[PDB]
Amino acid sequence: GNEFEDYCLKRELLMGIFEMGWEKPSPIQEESIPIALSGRDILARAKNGTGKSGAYLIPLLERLDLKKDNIQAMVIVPTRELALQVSQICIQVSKHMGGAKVMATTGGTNLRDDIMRLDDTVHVVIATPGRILDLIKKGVAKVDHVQMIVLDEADKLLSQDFVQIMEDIILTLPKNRQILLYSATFPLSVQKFMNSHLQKPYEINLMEELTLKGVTQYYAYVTERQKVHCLNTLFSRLQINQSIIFCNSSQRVELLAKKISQLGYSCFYIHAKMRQEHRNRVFHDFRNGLCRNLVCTDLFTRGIDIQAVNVVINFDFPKLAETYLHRIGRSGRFGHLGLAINLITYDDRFNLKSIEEQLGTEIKPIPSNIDKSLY
Repeated sequence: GNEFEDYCLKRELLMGIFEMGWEKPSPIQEESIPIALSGRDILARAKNGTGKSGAYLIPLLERLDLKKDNIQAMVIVPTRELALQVSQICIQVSKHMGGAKVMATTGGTNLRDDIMRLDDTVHVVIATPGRILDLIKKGVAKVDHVQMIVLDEADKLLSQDFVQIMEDIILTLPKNRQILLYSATFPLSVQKFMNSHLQKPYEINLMEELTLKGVTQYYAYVTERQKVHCLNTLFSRLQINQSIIFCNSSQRVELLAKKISQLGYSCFYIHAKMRQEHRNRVFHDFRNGLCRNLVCTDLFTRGIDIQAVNVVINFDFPKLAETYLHRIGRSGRFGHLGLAINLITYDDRFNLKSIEEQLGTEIKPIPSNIDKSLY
């Protein structure tokens, strides 16, 4: 089996642990511990039942260099209720660590006494956003030495109430700070934060969930009459194995399918106004590479789990972001450098940017010369 000692931790820490009753690591600990000690950022799905407290404290305490009096680690939580819960544990785990100062400051603890307390050495901070940001901006909390930060129940930390706070706090930190994210759900805000800040994050319990991981995204300013020409060029310039095209209606799907089959290109097509046994047959055939290009509406409900698809095109641009994500994204099981292109009209601009921001990613205009290595 697998044991704590295998991770190579400090004696004082292992004892501190053992004294808690933690004889063997839980799966989440087994997942996150050895990854965190390697420096890799973490994006993890886990229930609000902590649980995950021990998962990110152990590696956090281990990274500490106690010969340094600066703050080196932080842990952000939504409620004051949880700050105590985590802090108490962190203390009880680090009891044999010599001079490990843990500070737990929320909007429920007296501000003044905490302003005071911070004039002394503190390594680990455990705070709610509103308070910690307050402490940082005043200058009391010296954070230019942090090497690790933890978002516990980030779904709540990234809500509209706390999102900007949380955003500002990172700006104060080093550009290379290790971030460990733990959340119960995985809405789009978490996706913003992921794509905005985290760097090559090891994913825990995120199979069967969509991300733009590996995907290069572009956008062209083109009108309805001009679209087909742009597409024609794209078929003529891009190095495509298999592609997929999306349109906003079965009508246009057909109309387009006939239009591109006229220019000397080969394609199949499917839509909602078909029969199940039919679409399954066409898709099955397209899966076996009996054609290069597929035309379709939003059908699958799944991620596009086809390896050979190296280009996705939004002939018609969507309104909702989740839709875009469903078309573009992959399920974490399939990570290939696929390409994504968005033919965009005037009616679509405010949706190009609103989506760009909503997923917290960057959609750059098309270069005449697209790096083949990119896909």
